[PDB]
Amino acid sequence: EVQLQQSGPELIKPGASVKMSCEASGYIFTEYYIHWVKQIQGRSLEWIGYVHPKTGDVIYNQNFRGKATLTVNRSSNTAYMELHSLTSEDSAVYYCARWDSWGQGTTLTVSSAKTTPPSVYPLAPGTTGSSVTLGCLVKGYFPESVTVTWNSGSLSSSVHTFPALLQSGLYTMSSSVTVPSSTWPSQTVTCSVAHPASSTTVDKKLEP
Amino acid sequence: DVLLTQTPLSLPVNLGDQASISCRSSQTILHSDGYTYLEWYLQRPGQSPKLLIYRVYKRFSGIPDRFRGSGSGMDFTLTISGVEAEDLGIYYCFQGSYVPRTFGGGTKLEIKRADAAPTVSIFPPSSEQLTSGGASVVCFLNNFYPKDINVKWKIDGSERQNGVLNSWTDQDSKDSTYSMSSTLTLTKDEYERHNSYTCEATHKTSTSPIVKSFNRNE
Ligand SMILES: CC(=O)N[C@@H]1[C@@H](O)[C@H](O[C@@H]2O[C@H](CO)[C@H](O)[C@H](O)[C@H]2O)[C@@H](CO[C@@H]2O[C@H](CO)[C@@H](O[C@@H]3O[C@H](CO)[C@H](O)[C@H](O)[C@H]3O)[C@H](O)[C@H]2O)O[C@H]1O
Repeated sequence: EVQLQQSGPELIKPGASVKMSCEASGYIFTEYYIHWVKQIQGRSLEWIGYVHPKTGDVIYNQNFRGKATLTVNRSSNTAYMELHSLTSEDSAVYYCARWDSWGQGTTLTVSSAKTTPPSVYPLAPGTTGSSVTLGCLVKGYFPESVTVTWNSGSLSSSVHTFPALLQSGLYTMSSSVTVPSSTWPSQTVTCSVAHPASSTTVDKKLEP
Repeated sequence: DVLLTQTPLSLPVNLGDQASISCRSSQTILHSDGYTYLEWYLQRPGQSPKLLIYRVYKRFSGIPDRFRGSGSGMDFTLTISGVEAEDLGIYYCFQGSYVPRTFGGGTKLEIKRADAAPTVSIFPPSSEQLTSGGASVVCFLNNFYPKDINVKWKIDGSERQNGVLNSWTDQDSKDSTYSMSSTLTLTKDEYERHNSYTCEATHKTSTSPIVKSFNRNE
């Protein structure tokens, strides 16, 4: 019923600004405060401020004076947050929220690195025993995220997806799958690495 | 500003047990209007925070009665009576009585299980990669508990510390273990100047490491 629907992920150069949106449906937009909240590392939350959409009046956290501007468009039931003069400290997930319901979040990456597809390397043994662990190493891409699908989804129980880390300004992650040895190499195992930001998919068949 | 401090940082529980977490504020959350705007939120992995309790104890619509909030002034508690799998995630307290609004730093509710040693796998750099002039050696440390673990890389017996990227999974939803990937990055030239590469996993399940190695001359 009540829904807050936010705009998509953003990759912005340091020094620029970005304006993200929060569309309200299922209630009277002008009756509820809209709050904005910054989350880093999927953990620490910091409140930015809130606006009354009936009037447009804003109250900010002093920590965001000059960094954030909150506005509304009453005719479209949308709240907006503009962040100015961006730095890498502004990379985070940003949520809009009313008192009882949050949007799904907008991920902001502030960087001058260009969108780059991953290199994908197979991890295969060149066993003994009844199981075998395989993997794919996904290196040198930007920005987040990638998805690694094993045997287009038929494997997922015994899959481990390791979160990406930065190296040389680009992301690297890995993914493992453990499968009965009676199924590999006698049957195909493939990792399919999708990087939607670069409109690239890479499929590797794992070979002994 | 008002500081909310949460304890513990992580809380492993058996399913069906009672869990209790603390939120303490630096100033009273009692508002001059006589109400106390102390709220609890749950954030599951990959989801937004969701409201559980507001006004210290009032359950938001649809929130099961095993969630009970209590406290007053500067001291608050959330008690979950019979933890279920859908309850796992990070719990935040939040106060709505002051500007700025502030949150606690989160308590991660997780599953306690029996200790388990890692299953360790080592991979030399793929032939494909070496053409790129880079060489990544990978070590998966899979399905262990608890989450704390060490990995030491050695090159011909000599400990190696830079060039290492260590990444942990979140708790597994099937068996409640953790896994971690460790990657040693070298140039192709560095990689080809040495003979053996070793991953040593040290975990509380043994006073000796689990050692996986390969010799590049094989
Ligand atoms: C423009 C707008 O959005 N106005 C209000 C919001 O300010 C309000 O948010 C709450 O505001 C307080 C400060 O007043 C604090 O900042 C809180 O963090 C924030 O949630 C929002 C929600 O109001 C709450 O509504 C509940 C109704 O479900 C109230 O609970 C009910 O209150 C009566 C006793 O008065 C009974 O005690 C009920 O059993 C209890 O459910 C709660 O007291 C309100 O804070 O509402 C917007 O209109």
